[PDB]
Amino acid sequence: GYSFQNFDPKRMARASARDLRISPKLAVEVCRELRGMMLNDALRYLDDVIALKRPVPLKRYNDSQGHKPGKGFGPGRYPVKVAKAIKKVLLNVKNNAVQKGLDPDKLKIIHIAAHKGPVLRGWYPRAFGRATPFNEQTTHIEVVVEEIRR
Amino acid sequence: MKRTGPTDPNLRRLIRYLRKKSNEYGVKIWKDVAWRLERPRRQRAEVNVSKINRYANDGEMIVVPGSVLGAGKLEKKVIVAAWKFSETARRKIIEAGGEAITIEELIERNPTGSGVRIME
Amino acid sequence: EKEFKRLLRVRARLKRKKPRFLRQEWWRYPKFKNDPKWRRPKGIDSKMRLKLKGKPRSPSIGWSSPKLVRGLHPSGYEEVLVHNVKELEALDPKRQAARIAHTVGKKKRIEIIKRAEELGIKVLNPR
Amino acid sequence: MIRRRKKVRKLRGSHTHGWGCKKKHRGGGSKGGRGMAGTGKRNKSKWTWTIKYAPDHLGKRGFSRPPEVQREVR
RNA sequence: GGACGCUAAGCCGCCCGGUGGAUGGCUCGGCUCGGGGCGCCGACGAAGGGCGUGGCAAGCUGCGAUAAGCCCCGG
RNA sequence: CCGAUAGCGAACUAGUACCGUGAGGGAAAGCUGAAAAGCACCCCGGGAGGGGGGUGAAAAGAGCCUGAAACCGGGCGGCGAUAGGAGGGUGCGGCCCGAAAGGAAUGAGCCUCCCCGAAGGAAACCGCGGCGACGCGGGAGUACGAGGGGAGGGGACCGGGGUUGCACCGUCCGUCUUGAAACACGGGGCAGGGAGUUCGCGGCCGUGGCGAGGUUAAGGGGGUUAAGCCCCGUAGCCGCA
RNA sequence: CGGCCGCCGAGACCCCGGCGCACGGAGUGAUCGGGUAGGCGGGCGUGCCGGUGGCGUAGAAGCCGGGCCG
RNA sequence: AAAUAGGCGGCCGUGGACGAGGGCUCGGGUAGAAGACCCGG
Repeated sequence: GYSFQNFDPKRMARASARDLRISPKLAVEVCRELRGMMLNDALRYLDDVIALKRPVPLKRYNDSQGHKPGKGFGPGRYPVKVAKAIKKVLLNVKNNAVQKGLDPDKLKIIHIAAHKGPVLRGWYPRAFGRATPFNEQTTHIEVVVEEIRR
Repeated sequence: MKRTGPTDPNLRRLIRYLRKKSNEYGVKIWKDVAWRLERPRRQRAEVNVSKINRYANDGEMIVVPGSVLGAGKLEKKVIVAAWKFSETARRKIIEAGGEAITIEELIERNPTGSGVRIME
Repeated sequence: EKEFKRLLRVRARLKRKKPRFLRQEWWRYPKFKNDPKWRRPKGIDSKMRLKLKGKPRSPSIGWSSPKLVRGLHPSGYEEVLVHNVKELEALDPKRQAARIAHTVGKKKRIEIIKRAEELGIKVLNPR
Repeated sequence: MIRRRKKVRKLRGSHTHGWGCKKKHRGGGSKGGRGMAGTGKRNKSKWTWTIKYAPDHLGKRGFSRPPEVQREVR
């Protein structure tokens, strides 16, 4: 399914990503920040993060990171990978949106939310002839946009 | 088990019967006979026919709350109603006693008891 | 209702409520059971066994409800699972209520309900 | 019909189950020793019997004749 | 003055999607018992093992360069 | 009799993978659907991945029947940046919803009147006392009182659930201990596994049969597909000194 | 410190009903109600067997959430 | 942030209108672990 209902060929455009090897924490900060904006705005937001000129605040985790210029909370990071990955989704959402007959350049993001998938696991050595887990988490992330309304 | 309760229904039908007589004619003997039956099997009367001949007042009504156990000597004329008889025993009260009859037809003999003596 | 006094007393009991029926801590530990399913005191640290203040009422003999309320739903009617047309006979709107099961086919069920209304039997839900 | 477990139930949190302490139930020392556990013994390992008389002894004598020369009349 | 005029981060319950593999049904398998059979074989070169062998073969299974087989009889 | 964190170590290429100089040690891995129809063709995506559309059921679309909890994300309802905690219990307020299984519409929470009425038991004011505090007499066992009964009014929630404020109380759990909230011991959390069984003998008990007797074992005959039950067998044991 | 007086304040004590236990037959108890070690007694649940009697695509078990009773 | 949460003076408001203060920006530090602080533009 999808996490939020869709009336896809007449009021919504959707895309979802499966098994992206990307931090969950970084996914949380982006989903939270992008929600409620327009698609265009979302594009803009990603492009500055990738340049490394726009930190995205962590307001959902807060541990072991310095403070950053001016307003809002100090802890924050540049999720470059995640920013590049979501951009591809956005391009797909837009392309789908052109087919359906939807305007592709005004849709607002109602809902974006991130999901903790399977965990790709293995071993790396540590001392005393002991082996420790060396894991990367794999995340699924969905995006649903809905047409302007008043 | 390791706790009381008869599972012979015939015994139970008989114990219930004793109680009806006890309330209605309000006499003591039937109530005494029901308790004796309630006691264990090894605490149920074991009456010998030479023990009949040794003790009992002649001509009167003997009630036994267990089994009567024969191959003895008897020549004392007393009429016995009892819970069980041996086969050997049962012949001997007909022929040297009054006679053998079950404990349930004693209701018919004395509906409230006269002259009857419980014999353990 | 059933009676006036009965309608008060069942209400007085619901509102008051009977014990938790799970000894000590269960919000904090899903290790120990679900709020059903009372376990006998097996502690030596057990504040509930002593009957401490601030920790609730201990299950006792006393809590037992009147015979009329007990063993039945509180409107005095005695439940019968009925799965078939034959089972339905010998119920009465005088003291029985009938329960239709989930399983029952529609074909038999048409017959069960129609006979049940004729009998005067009250049912879970319409039909 | 009834089992041993049935009679124990799952109990009171006795964690022994009718033998009191769970530290006197862990082995054979607990019994006082396995088997009879001495009698004519100089140590009073088992001192007192199981009856009040304390201990009752064995090793007294009196002959039995050969089985063939005996007769016990009937 | 008291007012919801904006209280973020977060706490608690529930809900929806994922994760996870418990749960029920399912079982070409075990396990135990009763009956009968098998009741020896080999330097006349055994059993066991190895390596090959198939159109494509990684393992298993079957065979021996006559290589997942050849012949005869009966069914 | 057991059933895939069970029964053989092994139901599925298993004594395999694998480890060790060797002797020797030793796992895990069962399930599509009626039929594969196991996804043509098209848009997008560098993309073989994924997404959109077409796929009887696809929430049967590839260790795919079912699909728990712990847990992660978003949201809803409540609380929240000057106030205190074994995380709550009980009473009483707020806010929040409640289609069903409950009770009630043949009357729910609720309100009102009349009466009965346990334990208990005033006031106003008066009189007389008391250094006074205050007592005593009358008011008066009255007014009053839990609880119950009947009647009436109203007409849809109430119970119950989520969360929270206030008043009050509240130092886990299990074990060890004379004493545990403990600076005694043990626990990250959830799920699954997880501990009173069999035989012989002795002493008890309850029930049941028979009775001065009681009981047959082994065996073969017999019956049956086999077998049990049914009958024979009293060898032998025990009691009757 | 020595007198004195009025109140507050427990599951106590009192009181109404309900409930168990004990006793009464085939109502009664001023002289009944704490509870570890330990003894005694009753019920529930679980798998499979046998007998008996039912249910299922016109929708089973299981799962989830809610109601209700003891 | 002394909850007796202070005083004075000035500045301001009045998806889906408009937008005072303020930051991020740039050039440097009297400043400086990140951030902040300060000054010029």
